[PDB]
Amino acid sequence: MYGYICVDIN
Amino acid sequence: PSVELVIDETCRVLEVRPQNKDGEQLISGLELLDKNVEDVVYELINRSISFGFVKADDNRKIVLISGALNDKRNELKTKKENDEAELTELLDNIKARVDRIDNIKVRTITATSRERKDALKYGLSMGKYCLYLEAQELNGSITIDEVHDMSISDMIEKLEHHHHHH
Repeated sequence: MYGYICVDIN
Repeated sequence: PSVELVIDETCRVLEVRPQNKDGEQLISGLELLDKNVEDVVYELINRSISFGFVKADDNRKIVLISGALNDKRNELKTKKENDEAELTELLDNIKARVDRIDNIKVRTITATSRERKDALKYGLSMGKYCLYLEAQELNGSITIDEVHDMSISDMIEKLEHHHHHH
């Protein structure tokens, strides 16, 4: 289990 | 457009889940599961242009790729720095991957288990929670509601045009 990537496109 | 992509050791997105409602309409009908996070974010940005949530050519658009090291990874704190370093490089690869889209300039923020737990409750991405957190230190005049609709680009100027001085 590595991580979480929270993206926010602008 | 706040979306959380849970990744496996092999960098593949296990689940695509929304952090904010804007990301929810964006990911409606998106099969991006079991694919590498690099392509997942690339298609995601381009679809944000297609839905018309954000302007592709008009503004200097900052696209945020934030990532946090998971809570289960943080069971022990032995060489958690190493995992953060590799996470920083993982994000740096995403950054270089997705910056190939027209007028997309990327910021990458590594976060901890705190920013992610709070971000999912506040309804944002980890980095947009993080710069909001810092903006309340540098000013405090920023509300969490506006953060849902505002640009992360506008959040950068909220932090730089800091007014905790009178």
